[PDB]
Amino acid sequence: AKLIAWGETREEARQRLLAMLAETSVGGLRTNLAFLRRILGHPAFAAAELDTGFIARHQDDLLPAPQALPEHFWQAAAEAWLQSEPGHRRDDDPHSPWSRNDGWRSALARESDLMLRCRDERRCVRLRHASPSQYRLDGDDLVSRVDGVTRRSAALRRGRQLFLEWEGELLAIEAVDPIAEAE
Amino acid sequence: AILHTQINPRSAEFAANAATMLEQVNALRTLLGRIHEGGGSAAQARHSARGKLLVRERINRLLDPGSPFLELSALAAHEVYGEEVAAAGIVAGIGRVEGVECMIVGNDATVKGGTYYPLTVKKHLRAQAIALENRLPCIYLVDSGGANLPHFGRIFFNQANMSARGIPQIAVVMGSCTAGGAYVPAMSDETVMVREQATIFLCKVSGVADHYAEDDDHALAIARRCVANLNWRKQGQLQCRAPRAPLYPAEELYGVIPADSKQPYDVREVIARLVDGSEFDEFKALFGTTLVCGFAHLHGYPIAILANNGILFAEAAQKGAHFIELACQRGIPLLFLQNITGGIAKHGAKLVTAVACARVPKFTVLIGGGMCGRAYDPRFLWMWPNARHQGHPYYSSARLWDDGVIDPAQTREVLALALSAALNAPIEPTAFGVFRM
Amino acid sequence: AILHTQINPRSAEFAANAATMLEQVNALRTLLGRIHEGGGSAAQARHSARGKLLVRERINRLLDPGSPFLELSALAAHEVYGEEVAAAGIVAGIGRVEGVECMIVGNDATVKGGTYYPLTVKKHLRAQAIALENRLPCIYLVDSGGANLPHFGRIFFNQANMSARGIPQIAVVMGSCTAGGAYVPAMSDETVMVREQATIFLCKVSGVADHYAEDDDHALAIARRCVANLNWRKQGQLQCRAPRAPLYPAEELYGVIPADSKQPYDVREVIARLVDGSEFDEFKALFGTTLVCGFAHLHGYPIAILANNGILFAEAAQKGAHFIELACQRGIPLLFLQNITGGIAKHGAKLVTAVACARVPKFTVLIGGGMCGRAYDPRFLWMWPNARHQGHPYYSSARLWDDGVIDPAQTREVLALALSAALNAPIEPTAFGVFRM
Amino acid sequence: AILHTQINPRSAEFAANAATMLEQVNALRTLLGRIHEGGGSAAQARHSARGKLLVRERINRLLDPGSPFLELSALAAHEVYGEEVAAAGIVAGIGRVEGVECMIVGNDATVKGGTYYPLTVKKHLRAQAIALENRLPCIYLVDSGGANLPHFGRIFFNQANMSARGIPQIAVVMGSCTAGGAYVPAMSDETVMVREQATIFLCKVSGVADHYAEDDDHALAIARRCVANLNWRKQGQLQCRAPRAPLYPAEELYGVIPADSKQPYDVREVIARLVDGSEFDEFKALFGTTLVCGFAHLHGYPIAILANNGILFAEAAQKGAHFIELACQRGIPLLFLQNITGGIAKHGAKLVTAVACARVPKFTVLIGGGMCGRAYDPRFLWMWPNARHQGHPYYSSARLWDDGVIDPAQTREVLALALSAALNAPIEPTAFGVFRM
Amino acid sequence: LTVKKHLRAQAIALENRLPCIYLVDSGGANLPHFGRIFFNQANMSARGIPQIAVVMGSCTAGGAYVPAMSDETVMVREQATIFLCKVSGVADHYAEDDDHALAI
Amino acid sequence: VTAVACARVPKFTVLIGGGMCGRAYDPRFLWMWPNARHQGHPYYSSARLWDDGVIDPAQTREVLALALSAALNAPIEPTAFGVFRM
Repeated sequence: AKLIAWGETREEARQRLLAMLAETSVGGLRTNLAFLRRILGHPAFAAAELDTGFIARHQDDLLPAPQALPEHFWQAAAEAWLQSEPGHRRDDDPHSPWSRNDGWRSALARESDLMLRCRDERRCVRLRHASPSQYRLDGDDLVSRVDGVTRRSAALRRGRQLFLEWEGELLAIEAVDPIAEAE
Repeated sequence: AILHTQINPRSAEFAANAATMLEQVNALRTLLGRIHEGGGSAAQARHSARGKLLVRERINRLLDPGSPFLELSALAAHEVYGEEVAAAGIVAGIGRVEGVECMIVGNDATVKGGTYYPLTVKKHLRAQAIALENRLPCIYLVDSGGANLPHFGRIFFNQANMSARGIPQIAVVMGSCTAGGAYVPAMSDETVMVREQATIFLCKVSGVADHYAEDDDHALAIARRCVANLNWRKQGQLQCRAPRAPLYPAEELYGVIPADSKQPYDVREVIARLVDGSEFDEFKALFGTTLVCGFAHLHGYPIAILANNGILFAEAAQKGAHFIELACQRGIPLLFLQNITGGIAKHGAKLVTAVACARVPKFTVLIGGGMCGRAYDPRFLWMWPNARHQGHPYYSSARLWDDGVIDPAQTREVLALALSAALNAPIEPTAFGVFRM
Repeated sequence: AILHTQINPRSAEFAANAATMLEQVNALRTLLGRIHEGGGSAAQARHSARGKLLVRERINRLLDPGSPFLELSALAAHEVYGEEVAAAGIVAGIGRVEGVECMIVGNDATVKGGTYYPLTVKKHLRAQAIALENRLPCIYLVDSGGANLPHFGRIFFNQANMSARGIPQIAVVMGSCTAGGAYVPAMSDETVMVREQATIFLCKVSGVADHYAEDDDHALAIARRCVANLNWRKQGQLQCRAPRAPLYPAEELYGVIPADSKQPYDVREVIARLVDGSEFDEFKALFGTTLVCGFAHLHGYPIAILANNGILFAEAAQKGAHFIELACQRGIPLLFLQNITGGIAKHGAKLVTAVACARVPKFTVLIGGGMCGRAYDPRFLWMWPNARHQGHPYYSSARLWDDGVIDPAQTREVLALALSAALNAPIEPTAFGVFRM
Repeated sequence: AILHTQINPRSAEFAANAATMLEQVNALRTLLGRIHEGGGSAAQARHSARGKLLVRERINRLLDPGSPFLELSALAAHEVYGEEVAAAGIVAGIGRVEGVECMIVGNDATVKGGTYYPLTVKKHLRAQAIALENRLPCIYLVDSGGANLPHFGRIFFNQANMSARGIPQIAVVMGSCTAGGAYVPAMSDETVMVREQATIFLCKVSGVADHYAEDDDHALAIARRCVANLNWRKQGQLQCRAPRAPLYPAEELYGVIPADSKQPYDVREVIARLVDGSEFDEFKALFGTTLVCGFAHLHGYPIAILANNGILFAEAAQKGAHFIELACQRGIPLLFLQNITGGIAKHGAKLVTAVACARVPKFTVLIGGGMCGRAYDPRFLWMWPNARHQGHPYYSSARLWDDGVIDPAQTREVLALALSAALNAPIEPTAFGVFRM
Repeated sequence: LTVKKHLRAQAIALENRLPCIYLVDSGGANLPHFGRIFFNQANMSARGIPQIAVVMGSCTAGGAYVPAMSDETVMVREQATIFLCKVSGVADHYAEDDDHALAI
Repeated sequence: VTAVACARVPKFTVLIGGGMCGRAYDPRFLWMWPNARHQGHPYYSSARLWDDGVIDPAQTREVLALALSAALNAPIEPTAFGVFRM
């Protein structure tokens, strides 16, 4: 697609267009979207320092290189996945408290363990919280509360895949399948 | 219908009550916390070292993502033997596995090498007792170092009869099957075996394995595919309503219970914080006021409650027998909120008979200090910490006289999970003995 | 399938028919209107004066908001005794209470102080007969001044057996329990008692009350909480479809019935205005044309109809027996539209046996003038006003030979409520006697 | 779970396999195409000439708009007699009629005037055998010129017993009821007769008709109203899931089957293209590798498969018996994928007993060349064309040794329709004989 | 017709609940329909109609299953060629001769 | 095990010497001969109800007889076995 933003000034068009790139997600392919986000958000581009060599010049800032993702991330991804996976309500007994993706434990704190795999990396996120808070999820928005700061990002589930917005780059997350791979 | 609370949360007599209670709930959370380590970070590291998941790591991986888990008797063996035998070296509990509520029983290899102490056996059996009565498929995570190197077998008998009754038995061997143990998987409809790791000492050579796995993770993954093909349908029939929360907060229960045993209180304040919408329809409120009786719903499940509110007298016994007669007629589960403070027997008989013969699922929670616990075979029996050295909840709980000490603020949740587990099985019609009129 | 009407609504022969009919429906609406006053505005004022709700005010408060109410036998006792005994002093009928269809039976204290005349007993029983056969929980609003100061007990017998069969019995005493009456609440699973108002003369002193109420309104509110905890599930199984209205208006039924008894008409025009979508699939249309037989649906409920269209002859008897054989095979309710105008018995036998043994629910409506009414024990039996001094619908209806005279334009609604009430109970499979081939 | 295919669709060894297979599927499509003409365009024109619908035109009009139709044994009689007797002159198959799956059986009047050859009888019966075992209502489109002018009756016996078991029998006479035939409608709960066209020679004169029709179209319309009032409910209980397609295309099955009988292949590649999501949970994969066994779902229906992958040896027999023991415990249908290539009997016994006694519905498809077909009475038995002059699928299929030769690329669809037809009937619990341990 | 008759006998044995005793001695299922037979043995056994085999000869081809499929098998030793006690694993009683066998 | 565990006819057990095992399979009764096996003495178990008593070998037939007959007051249930591990 072609994304076009109009503004009264050029900063407006730029800032708007940038917002349209933030609100756009695309998964299942590699996309020049992360690239474009950076261009509009580049000091060089705001300053209109344009010439036909702009691309090959600032390439270092436009085409960075990945950073493994922090434990800051896996906790977020887990919460997200876990919450995109309800629990199976059986026609047998529809309101069964056993359908909670809660992690409820008797006297101790909520325990949930997930074997997630993003890109070509895999972690065993263990979610613990004697504090029900932290994350929630509505529609395609993961609402997180890193003690004090309530932030919200994209988290979209399509099939057996969870596409999470992280640092202006869509990351595909899925559950590890012990059987599939052992094979 | 709806109950009005006479309890002042922001009072001082209250905070006093919540004081000792929270105090105890915390003693519990700590002990359990300890008990959670099995044989200390020592053995646990050694175990993880051999590349194996810990019993509780297995249990959490086996379960459905986020699933609740109702651990049974964690205080098992506590201060009963010489040294420690955390949870008797076996972790039991009900949890969802491929949409099915299953009885999970695993050996904590890190507790005397997962060797059955008398209470270990008693607990393993107790789990099956529950699995049978509630028709809960079984999943045994085998990993043991003996039946005591320096009562059992009954165990296999159970596997056979449940299998015969259509309650699927599944074994997952991720360790040693020393002594008896070797039969546990032998006696299961389906066994998942870990290869070149799980020492099978007394797949196609033991002839006791139907699925082979590289590691503990693969194994549990397979165990899940097993439950995935049980073609399971629950048999309990009930007029379930959509769940509705109680009008007052769970925690307020801590303040309700007088800090002093003597100091009388209205148990109705306990009911009000457990049942749906706090609606309790009391039966014969002015007769046998020592025994509160009424109908209600909990997580949409209709229940008939009977809570002790003093000493059981004649009129109470009658009141109670009549009420249980009603519940059985209608096929409604029974909730016993027991706190036993303290010619006569002529009527107590009626209650006994009603309670003994009633065939709907029964649940009991001791919230205080005839009738009595394990005597009437309720599906489950839980104790609040405030309940009563040789009378400490830990005493009994540690010897399987009950299924565990639970957090008062969670009773509604526990009773809910339980009621639902129970519903896997049908609800038999009742036949009473000859009531001594 | 779909029936084409040969009836001209804007005709003159029509208006003539609608003439006498509407005429009669109005005679009825008036009498009932009268009957609605029990013992005149006299006694009624006296009653309201004592601060009590009237029997029908109670019935309307007990019911679910807006609920239909199917009153049974209102013409009871009419012109049978010396003076009046409106509806025999007892108001019976089926209505929703907490989502459950219940048999309600109340004493009209304002009719000889609610004293049982023979027909009062006959009617009270008749209600239970219905409550048993259709598995309808019972709610007795007790308020009586005797069993005749200047047959019964059978009543209590019924309470016991229904209770035994799991059909919950509830008593609400809002008045006097004189003579027998005292047992009515004694014999109920749950009794709601009005305190310091409802003279209990032959809670914890009568020992026959399980709930105490300040006034009639409180009482009925409690009675509702009672039904609220019946954990009730209906047992009738059927392939119900979503309801579809008949192609022609209800009222047109008034014009269909010839004003003259003799003047033959096609009963199919009556069916067409009762069944869903007016689709009637006739069976053996050219054989035994005196007996119309076919399948259809009414409020989504599948029914097998048999309506008289002349004199019953051999071929008809056969046709009919075969048809009922079909219905029973399939577990479809039977609808008898009876209008009996007037070697042979060899075949009539077959019909008798089919009709006698058929175990699906049966409903009968007399719309005209072997077989016959209460002889085959249909769940209910209603009469249209046009049906036949000692042969007047009022005659029989007043002596409980049927469950009431109904408005032809409402037959579809009545049959619908009935069919559904019936469905609280299962639908037994059928076993026929030896058919005389 | 999920299977990985080792089959290369764009390979050459593949195209070779798909070569001979497609070749055969096409031989079949042609023969059937021929068989579709009954007695040639000759007789067919003559028939349409008399204003009558052809047997297959009737079948398509009777069915619900767009309904699938599972024709049974079309190759019946093929090259068995002197001349041709297309499909033995009777077209059988399961199809929807007013939302109900029915067994339809029609005489092709254009094949020797619809005269029963021995195999015609065998097939008519075979259809009923299926209708009984799967509780499928029957609809006979009668049109016959004899029971052979130049074994039967058993037929009527069947009509009576199914009628007795509540499996509705319907007759639609649109032609001649010569000889026996006359009883077919006589023996049906409901008969639809065509008037002044359908020669009734050995409504109210034959006394064997309950509905009269102007023409074949009217008749079939009525036959539909008949099924419309069966008040039918299926009795098979199962944990059905929503359907999920197989990972690989249907047609790829043509390439999978080696073109050479000898050349061994993995049957798992056949399963992978039939089951939902291609997920197959194999049981004892490393034991008795000659018999592949596992669970899966097909159109949401859970099934337990057993496919031949070589010669049946001891370990295999055991593996198999254990697996069927599991399936029966859980009430899961059995799928037999048979391709029989080729001390011992001690264990083969166990398999026999398991297979013989297993009471869940069983389905069998021959996809190759003890155990064996019609020996264990599976609900249905189909053959792939590649399967094995006196050993040709046509040979057997033509003599009713199976229910037809089917397109490999449709096996999943056929098994699906079948499984569902089967579900009209309950799923009995199993009792096994004495297993020779 | 041998098969048809063997089956016919079982049909009768099932319908009338008559225990079965098969005196096995066969030279084939035709060297130059069956199996249904074993199916019957299994179902009658399941219905509690006891199946007994007495092998006093050859159990050629199918035959070998007849005793395999019986609750109890009596085998004649060193006389009754068992070709397709504890080696066939299909015998629960061993007999010297036909008379001993039938006695068992 | 499965056969012994599931078998529903009345079962009787007598220890006459020294898997399977006693009270594990719930036989109607369980008796021990004196010759059977300090902490292994028939008296040990018999004294703790691990069995229903030590009996005279010369009376076993009589005891089993009385027992079998007592048992017959109750019906004899049909049996359902678990999944036999073939």
